[PDB]
Amino acid sequence: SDGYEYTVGPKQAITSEASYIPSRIYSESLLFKRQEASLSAMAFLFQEMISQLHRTCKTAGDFETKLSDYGHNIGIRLLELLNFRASVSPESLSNYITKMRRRDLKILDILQFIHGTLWSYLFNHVSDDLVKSSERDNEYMIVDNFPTLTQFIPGENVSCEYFVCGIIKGFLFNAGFPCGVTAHRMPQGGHSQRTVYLIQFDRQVLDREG
Amino acid sequence: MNILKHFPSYVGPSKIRTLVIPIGHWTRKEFNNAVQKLSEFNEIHLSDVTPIDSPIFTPQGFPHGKLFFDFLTIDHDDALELFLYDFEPFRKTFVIIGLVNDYSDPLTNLNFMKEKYPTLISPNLVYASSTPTKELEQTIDTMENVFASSPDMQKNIETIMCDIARNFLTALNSYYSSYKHVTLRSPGAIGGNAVLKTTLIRNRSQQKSLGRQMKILGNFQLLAGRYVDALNSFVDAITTLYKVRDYLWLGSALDGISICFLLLSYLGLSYQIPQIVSLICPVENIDVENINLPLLIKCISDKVLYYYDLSLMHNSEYAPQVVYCEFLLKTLTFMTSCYKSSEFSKDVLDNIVKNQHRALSDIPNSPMFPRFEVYFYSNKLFELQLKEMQVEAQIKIYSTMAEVYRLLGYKRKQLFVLRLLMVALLATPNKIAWHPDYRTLIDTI
Amino acid sequence: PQYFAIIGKKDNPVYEIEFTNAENPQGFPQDLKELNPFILHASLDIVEDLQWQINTDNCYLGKVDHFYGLAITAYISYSGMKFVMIHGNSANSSVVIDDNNMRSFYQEVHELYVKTLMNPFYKITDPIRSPAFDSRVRTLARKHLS
Amino acid sequence: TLDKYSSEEILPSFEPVYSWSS
Repeated sequence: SDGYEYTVGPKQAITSEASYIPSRIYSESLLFKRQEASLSAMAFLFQEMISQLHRTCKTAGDFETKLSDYGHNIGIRLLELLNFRASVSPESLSNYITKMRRRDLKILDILQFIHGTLWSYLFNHVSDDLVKSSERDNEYMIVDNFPTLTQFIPGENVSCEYFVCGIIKGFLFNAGFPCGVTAHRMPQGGHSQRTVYLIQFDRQVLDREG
Repeated sequence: MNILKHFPSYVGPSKIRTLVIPIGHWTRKEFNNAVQKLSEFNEIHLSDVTPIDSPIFTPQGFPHGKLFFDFLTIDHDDALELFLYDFEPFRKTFVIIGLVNDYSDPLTNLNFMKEKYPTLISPNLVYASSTPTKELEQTIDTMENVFASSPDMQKNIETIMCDIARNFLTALNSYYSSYKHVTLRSPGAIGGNAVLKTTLIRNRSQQKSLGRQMKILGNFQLLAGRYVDALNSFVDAITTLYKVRDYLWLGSALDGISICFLLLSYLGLSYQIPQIVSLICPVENIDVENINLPLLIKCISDKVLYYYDLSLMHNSEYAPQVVYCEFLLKTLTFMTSCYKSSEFSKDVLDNIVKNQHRALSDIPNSPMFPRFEVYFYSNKLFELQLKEMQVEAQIKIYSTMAEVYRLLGYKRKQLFVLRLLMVALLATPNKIAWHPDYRTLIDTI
Repeated sequence: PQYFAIIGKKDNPVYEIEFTNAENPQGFPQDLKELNPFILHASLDIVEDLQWQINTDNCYLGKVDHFYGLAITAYISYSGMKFVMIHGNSANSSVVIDDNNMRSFYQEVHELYVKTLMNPFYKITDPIRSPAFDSRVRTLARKHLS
Repeated sequence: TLDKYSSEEILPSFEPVYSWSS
């Protein structure tokens, strides 16, 4: 039992100790093991999650906030090994890469990153038509013509789709961009299951970028 | 009043240090208010004092000039600074101000005042008493070293501060007249093994004495108020003292001619840079308007630091740690003052000369010194052994570096240096009296 | 000796450890031992200063800060996690950092941190309490540091 | 309190308000 123990403080680790207590989470690699499962299992897990969330919540705002919190953690986890895992240039894979991927620090590099690799990794296809409303000060948005997780939810209301909103919010929040991500339905173009994730940045980010 | 809130200006040697003491029956808050309100008329023009007989220090020979003052209340201990007075005379207090409210006899009060402070040049005191006796009115009127004012210093402060100027200027003239014949030993020669030799943790005689004499003459001219004459003395004092291959005093001469430019710009006078300073310091002769001033002064300060560093291997003609560290702080404060404006306008010059911050202004783009050069320079303070000097000076470095980091927006480094300040303050054999500055310090931490 | 710490966005350490050279198994003698968290706290400000700046790599910053013979190197992950190391001499030297070794060490420790973060029960605020994590970090220090 | 008491004491005459050395 020599794991940090922050109350005591730093411990003296002499540089002659190679005794190794396998953990089953550190030994296993994370390269990109393809284990694609059926969409039905995801849909049933999703709908049971929302069903359990109905009984606990009281109002629409609380429901949306709790769903966004559910997706927030998935964003926390996905940021690191979508930025890091893309650095592999064709045991541990840390000593397979000569140059870490240049971490984004601009207003639109992260949004391009989410448009390109995160959405493709999540739903097996690049997202469509990342745009920004260039009128007020900043209204950046990601639009999907046919969302995957919430395709089975009936009705014209968008409340069950805040899961991916929370994912995006957590992603940008760790990346250094607080947001007010929220979803809207914009049926246009003959699809009519068209959803727009409006993203609104904080004044701090606007001051930092300029 | 504040004790641990030092922030030396680049024009500090031009300031005239004055001690102020609570004569009589004062109280802490009232005396603090009185001295604080008194420290608002330290910008007295030279065109209102009556002329003095001699021509060297005559006010009526330069209509411009400001003749600054520096009101300090803490009496720094002597017997260690005494050695480094021949090196440069802008250390010793030149005047004491007595703020007396007791209706006491001025003659005996002044006599005991000079008895307790015998090494001073000109003592004088102001009666901040509410309507003294008319019999005492004539007694104060007949004597020049005594003045009268209303409570909290608002009756005739302008005339009092006009008269004090001439009052100590004649005494400074007498001091320099008695002082011009001295051989001017280096501070290491005087003090011997008594002053730290700036431990880092990183016709040869008369031609030298003549240059040193001219250097101190110019320094006294700068102190009095004659600026163009001070520069015209420093040109000779620096060229002759650079020919003779002397490094320690040449650093201070180059220092003084660097300070002259600040005040010459402050008055707003056109002046040509001398040839020799351009030779011994690259521009990287010419009117000041056609050459960038702050970068020139940075280069001059770098050359001064170069000469100071080059003057360490000598056994008895070394730069004391005190002068080295205070010059580092001085140029650091100059850097921080420069890093608040898009250009070197009059606002930054007034701010640095008059000791006023107005902190947390809107940051411009592309400042004079970017916010990495300033940090790199400030890091040089740790390069020398801080934990050997007296605590009185030791807290100065930590306090002013805390102020520097606060201005730069480096709050975490401010915490670090303030923690160092508290560690130094705790570790001292001599006990210390309570003061609200410690309260404010702990609150800030 | 070496002093290593992993700090989150709220300026709190989720992991801390100190390494020695095995001929002087005492660490920093008594004073730098007390001063280490404060100097690392000070250097975090410079690390944050370099966090958002253009100009290749930008996750590994190399030598960023200096003190009394102490070299300070910083590495920054994608989630704002700051990896900070303080290198100390063997009681007399001018410490020079090995660029490739420090880079590789930070890369592997970032691998460890990300695969620590992945499990459901971990939270960003909580510290990395695990014997396996400490064991693999210290044998990694043997492998790469010296 | 200590502030409210030391803020109206009578300073000794003929001495500086504060001293550093012993």
